[PDB]
Amino acid sequence: TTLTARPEAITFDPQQSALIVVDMQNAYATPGGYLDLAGFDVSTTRPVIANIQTAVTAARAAGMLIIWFQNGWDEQYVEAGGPGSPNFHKSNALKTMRKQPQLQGKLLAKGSWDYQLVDELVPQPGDIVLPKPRYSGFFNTPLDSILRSRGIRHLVFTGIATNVCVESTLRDGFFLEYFGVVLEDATHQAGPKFAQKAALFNIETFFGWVSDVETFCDALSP
Amino acid sequence: TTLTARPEAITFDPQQSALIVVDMQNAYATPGGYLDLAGFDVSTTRPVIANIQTAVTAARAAGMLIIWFQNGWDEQYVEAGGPGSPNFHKSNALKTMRKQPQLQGKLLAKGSWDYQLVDELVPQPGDIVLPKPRYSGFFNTPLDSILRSRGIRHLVFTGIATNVCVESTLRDGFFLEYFGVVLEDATHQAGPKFAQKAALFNIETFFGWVSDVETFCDALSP
Ligand SMILES: NC(=O)NCCC(=O)O
Repeated sequence: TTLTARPEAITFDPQQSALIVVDMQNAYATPGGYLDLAGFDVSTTRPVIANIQTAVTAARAAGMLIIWFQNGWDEQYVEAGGPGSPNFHKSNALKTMRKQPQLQGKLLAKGSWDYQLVDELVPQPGDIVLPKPRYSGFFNTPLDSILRSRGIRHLVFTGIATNVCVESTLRDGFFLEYFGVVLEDATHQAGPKFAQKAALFNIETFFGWVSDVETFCDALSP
Repeated sequence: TTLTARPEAITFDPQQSALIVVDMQNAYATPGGYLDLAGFDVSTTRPVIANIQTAVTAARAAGMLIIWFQNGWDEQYVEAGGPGSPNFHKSNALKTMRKQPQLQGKLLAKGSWDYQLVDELVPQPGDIVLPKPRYSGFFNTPLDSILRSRGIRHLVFTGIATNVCVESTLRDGFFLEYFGVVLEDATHQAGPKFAQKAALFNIETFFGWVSDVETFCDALSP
């Protein structure tokens, strides 16, 4: 399949490709979730959910593996690292709970509403649902092994946040020799709008390719 | 030692830290080098070079290990990966040489002027000079081993490009549990100025800390 993209069109085989849905949890996409409580704007993520539903339907019907990521930790945050880990000091979820103690245990905690995939996005049999303890899906996980075991070399990225978990996973994919394509209208940034523009610029210019959901779905039709 | 930084000050032991000078080669810093020929603005790097000189002098006097990265490949580009590698398709150096065959074998080529560190920056005995074949200094290199062997947990980053090799190495450092600081006035982006602002925003907000050369040097002065 040829897929129109920036900076140029690319070729991939859907049977040797994977659609990655990054962290489409209430924490990242739903009012009252972690990102909203931490002061990030989540008022614009509703269209992202619908676009991911469309991309997922197309990808699955074309024989692409669907991988869903859930970012987060045990309710006691052992998996987040203690003060000896930079994640303890950088995590805005941990920072939010140190500021608002009534939140403690509620954000990015396995078994919590915050941690669940949003109600609209339901993994199907044959999909893979992967937890991850840090922003990049390629550290501390079996993601690379899962992809290699299926001979997958092309990754189609969707999800939140474009500049954080999405871009980090795509960048690390590039260093592991994966060809990464981000569907720009199926992503949303954490931060001001320039963080979306800059993430896509960095991907298009240095690390991978940028397309969109409709173009992706049209390319998969045959 | 305390280092004033954004979003807050951090503490570290300079003798358990490293100053990383990312890719201060003519390719990235000098008119007529790779980035300039590829269409990126390199006209404002003279203050970056001077500031890196100041930071290196302070770090070495404080007992901090200095690591210099040189990015590039053999002059036949075997190390850049063939058409089976995304690096072959993304590399702007390779793209430039495809358009300009006069430059074939010169950009980012070991032994060449483009690959040499800029004239002003001269590694000293005791420093480590590390070649790397991809943007991130943590993939395909002994960098992690070098740092662990010395018990180093804090990395102070300088160099080019802020949004590419610098940020990628810092992000990967974070995933390997290193505490990363970038000295903003000792870096320069590849792309429009929004790429500098966004790289610093992503680092400060999610991955590490942002400081500057004079603050860094004053922290080491005791
Ligand atoms: N911004 C940047 O690091 N470009 C280098 C990419 C290449 O190796 O061609």
